[PDB]
Amino acid sequence: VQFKLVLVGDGGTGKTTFVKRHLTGEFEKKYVATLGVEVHPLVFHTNRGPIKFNVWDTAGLEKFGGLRDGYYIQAQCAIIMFDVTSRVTYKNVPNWHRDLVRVCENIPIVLCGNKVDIKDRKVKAKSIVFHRKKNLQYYDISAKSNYNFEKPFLWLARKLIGDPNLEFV
Amino acid sequence: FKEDGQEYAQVIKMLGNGRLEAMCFDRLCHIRGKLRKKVWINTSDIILVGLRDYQDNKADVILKYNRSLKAYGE
Amino acid sequence: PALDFTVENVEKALHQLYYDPNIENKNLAQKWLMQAQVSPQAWHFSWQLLQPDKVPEIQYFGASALHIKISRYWSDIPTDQYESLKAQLFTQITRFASGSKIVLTRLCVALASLALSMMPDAWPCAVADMVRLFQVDGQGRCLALLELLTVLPEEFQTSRLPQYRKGLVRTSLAVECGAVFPLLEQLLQQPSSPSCVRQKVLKCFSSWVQLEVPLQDCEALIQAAFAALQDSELFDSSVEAIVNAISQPDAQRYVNTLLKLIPLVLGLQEQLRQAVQNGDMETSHGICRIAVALGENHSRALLDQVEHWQSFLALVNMIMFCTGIPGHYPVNETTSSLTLTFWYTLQDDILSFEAEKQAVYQQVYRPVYFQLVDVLLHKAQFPSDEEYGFWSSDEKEQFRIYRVDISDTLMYVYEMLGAELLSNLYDKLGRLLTPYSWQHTEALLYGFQSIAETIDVNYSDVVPGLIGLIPRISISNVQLADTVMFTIGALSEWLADHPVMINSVLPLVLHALGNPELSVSSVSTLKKICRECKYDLPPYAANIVAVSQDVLMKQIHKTSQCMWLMQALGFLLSALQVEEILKNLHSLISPYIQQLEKLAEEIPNPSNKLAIVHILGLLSNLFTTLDISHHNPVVVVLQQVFQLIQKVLSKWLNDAQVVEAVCAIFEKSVKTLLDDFAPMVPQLCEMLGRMYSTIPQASALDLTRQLVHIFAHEPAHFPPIEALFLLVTSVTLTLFQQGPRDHPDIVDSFMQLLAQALKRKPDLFLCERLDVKAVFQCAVLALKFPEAPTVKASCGFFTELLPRCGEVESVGKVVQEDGRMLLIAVLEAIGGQASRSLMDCFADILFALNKHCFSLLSMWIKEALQPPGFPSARLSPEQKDTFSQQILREVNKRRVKEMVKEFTLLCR
Ligand SMILES: Nc1nc2c(ncn2[C@@H]2O[C@H](COP(=O)(O)OP(=O)(O)OP(=O)(O)O)[C@@H](O)[C@H]2O)c(=O)[nH]1
Ligand SMILES: [Mg+2]
Repeated sequence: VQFKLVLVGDGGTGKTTFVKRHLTGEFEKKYVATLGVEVHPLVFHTNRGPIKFNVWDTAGLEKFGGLRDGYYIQAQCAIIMFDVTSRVTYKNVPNWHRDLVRVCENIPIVLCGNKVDIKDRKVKAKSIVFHRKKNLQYYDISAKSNYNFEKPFLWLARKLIGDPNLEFV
Repeated sequence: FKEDGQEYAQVIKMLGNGRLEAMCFDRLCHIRGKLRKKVWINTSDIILVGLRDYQDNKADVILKYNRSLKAYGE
Repeated sequence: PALDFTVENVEKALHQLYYDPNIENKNLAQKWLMQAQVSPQAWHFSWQLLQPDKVPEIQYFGASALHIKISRYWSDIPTDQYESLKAQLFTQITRFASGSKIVLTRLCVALASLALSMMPDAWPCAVADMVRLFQVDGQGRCLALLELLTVLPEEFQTSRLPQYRKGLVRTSLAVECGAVFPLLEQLLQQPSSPSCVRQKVLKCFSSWVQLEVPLQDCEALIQAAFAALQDSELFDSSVEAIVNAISQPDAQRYVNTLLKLIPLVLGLQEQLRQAVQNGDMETSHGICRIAVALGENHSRALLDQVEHWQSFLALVNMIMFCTGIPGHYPVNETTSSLTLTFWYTLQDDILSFEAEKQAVYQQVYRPVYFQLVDVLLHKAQFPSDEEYGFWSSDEKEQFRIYRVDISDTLMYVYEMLGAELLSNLYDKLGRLLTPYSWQHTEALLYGFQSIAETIDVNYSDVVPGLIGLIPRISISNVQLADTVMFTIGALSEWLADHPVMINSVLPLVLHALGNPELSVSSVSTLKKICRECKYDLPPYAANIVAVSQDVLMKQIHKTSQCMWLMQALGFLLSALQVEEILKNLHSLISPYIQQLEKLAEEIPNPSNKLAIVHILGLLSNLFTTLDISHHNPVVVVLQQVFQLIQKVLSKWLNDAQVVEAVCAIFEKSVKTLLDDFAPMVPQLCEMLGRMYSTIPQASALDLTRQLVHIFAHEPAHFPPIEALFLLVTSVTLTLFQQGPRDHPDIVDSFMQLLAQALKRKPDLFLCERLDVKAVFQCAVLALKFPEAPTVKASCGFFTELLPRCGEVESVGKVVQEDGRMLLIAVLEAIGGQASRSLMDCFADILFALNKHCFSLLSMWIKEALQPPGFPSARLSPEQKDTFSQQILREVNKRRVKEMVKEFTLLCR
């Protein structure tokens, strides 16, 4: 099963580190501004079989944005990312949602808060109101401590295949 | 030092039950539980509150001030 | 080989990027397209991509390219092409009336962006001009117009402009809103309009009220939107329009219209009543969103206007009705959650009023809140086991989180109602305990759990009787037992003050530590007990360690759960007498050391790895919470441990995880004991020094920093630590040559170390081994890093080092010799080489340069500013002088941040 996932969100959030953490199992301490789009196939094993998600990693910085919305075309779903320690990232969330919907309307999107493992948190857990939609659900992911690593991809896989019973192998 | 979504305030009135009415140098302020019980606040005392994103009117008492701020110039 | 930026090549590249499975092929096509979009030829090919000959996937890139040419690079577009660029767009948009919606939206975005980019004076009446230009299809023309008008205000919310320009645009836009509204009102009012259009009208209106627009102006569209709620196809649009127009911040002032809104929301009640009956979740959900949107956003004002107290009450009831919608939230009704927020606000508002009036309103709404408790406890009540087992995992989790939110609202409800509520809960629970379903008991007990932690001791009469009831509760069902354990854990702080009651609850918890299904609760509770009630716990301690041993002997708990138990036992031993504590600790660690000996002798095996990690972790956790100092035998155990630790390290040095785990023991044990950590310092420095020479690790640097901050002032244990510091400095600096940005963690941690050292004992910087010039070079290079926290830490170190100049000659000479480069780097950072978030951390350094060395900073800044466009080319020759003159003066620290902010805002 093949499904295109567009990974968007503000720059310096750590989404590339998430993708890398899933592909290689290695967390990268250093941050390099992603230019354009980083397309990597990630395959997750399930009881139905193997599900493949083609991840288009989007630039967050405006200057490195590049084609921008052009990556979004034909995306079956999306993951928006923000940093828990930085409020501005969360403030910019409806903007990323807005651009995503324009290109693809009803696609399942997952909101992810990162750096939760970090002691000082700038965003309280109570604030998140994005998951109030049927095609939206929130998660606290930590690319370092690997907390809720598979949760977004799991929820997406279930909502896409149409089987709420689908579990990870 | 003050952070974003947080204003430095001074107590104006008392509402009781962990609630105070104050005027930030930059609203209603709410002090919570054990921390509020441990530290007694008074009217005209210096304080620092965190703004709530939903309502600008209500804020949460974050820190109690004991002089350095005057030297800072904040 | 090369491919000119023509339509054929761009189209082939699009087809490749979108369909070629090869990663590098996509990565090449996308780059060539990055060039294509920016290229001038785009201005020609874009239109050709919008031709009907091509697939939407191809057309969209053509539209997006234009959008980006206009949004990102408006400065390049010549003044003569302006009109030509405008008109064209319009025409194309018209063609895409029946065309693909995606591309149409993109084109409208583009035209909106053009409008905003020339809004102030160049395009005087953009709205009216759009209206006139649109007024071969006629309906689709109106739809396209509405799409454009809908996108226009949102593209402003994301348009990056200077303050003056942004304001100047917002004003002229506000002018246009009053021209857009009638077009929307007329289109809605006319019965000849189809649903397809009316939806676009509602969405347009909703998109406009996202900006601060006077509600009194919105009123008509509000009325029409309320009317549209009876229509099935317009519901989702009308509800969003209504909510977005009511929940807006500026709407609070307009009380006159807000009062006229109330009877309309109460009108939706029959449609709400029917929806709840018909099982229509969407409708009841929307109507509830309206109700709460009114309530929580206008509560204080609605209460203040006492003359309409009857209406508001009704409103509250409606909201209460939405709270008590029959069934469970995750599956049966999506409504209840939305209600919760409102309740809090109301409470807040009622407590916000002056006492005299507060009593008057509290007399009215206290029973309302007492009814709210009955409702919330009944909905949070678990469904039957047979039914619950059938729920989707997502639904179960939804209900869990939902239950957390209710647990949160009950906490405030208690702040409102006080001890009377506790009396009611206790009476109910007693009535239940004295067919039989656990769901009720666990519901009440869950409320008690939610409330217990916040309950004051001053009026805590229920708590003793509650503790009296706890053992009478059946341990039959797991959820109820978990709720029991958690309730106890919440009662911990009260249990500390009244140790006589501890004996009645302790065995109930120790039994749960045996059952594997209660692991998360039990242990936590136990920890929460041991951490709180420590002084009065020793008489019971003999059974606690005994039960802890047995429950640990069997593999009942997962490792991460065992860790908490080790912390708990630490807290427990912290109170007991020295000899007994040492004997007991020796007894509890005796099986663990034997397993550690068994793993070390064996060759490094993958199965043995995790087994070693478990022991190391259990040790670390045991050491974190054991402190006789109450700010040591732990050192006695640490000494005997050191040999086996050294052997294990010699065997497992290459494994990073195991090494980190081994260092963690020392980290925790050191953080625990401040002064009592001395007798292990000579042994620790040799172990960490050899470990850091083999492989660099940030944790080691942090540990060295802790050792410095703790043991600096006491000279007797200072000599061994000094060698570890200097060794660390030599290893870092030499590692830094191989790869500057290769290890940001080590660099950041090193900066933390140097800062702590600079503050604690400046004299330490006098030592000869450290290359005080190379260090300064590394820190100077650190400000250029793309990793934020590393930069921040380097800035911290800089802030610490400056007052030390003069007092320490090494620092004074180093700063005098290499000082200019640092200010160069700072000015470079402010110029635009660093993010705007860390600016305030940079400014500090500058401020310090004024506080420590005025004379040097004057000359340094004076020289640094002279070259034309050094921080930024945009900076005018006079502005450099204003920054100089401002920064010179011998000035408060806080103003420097403002000046820096204005400067960097000007540069970017
Ligand atoms: N503490 C902590 N830091 C994290 C975590 N995840 C990411 N980071 C930080 O994020 C940095 C990596 O940044 P990137 O992953 O390259 O950011 P990005 O996804 O490329 O953002 P763009 O360039 O706009 O696409 C690392 O240096 C980490 O310090 C986390 O889970 N915990
Ligand atoms: Mg990236």
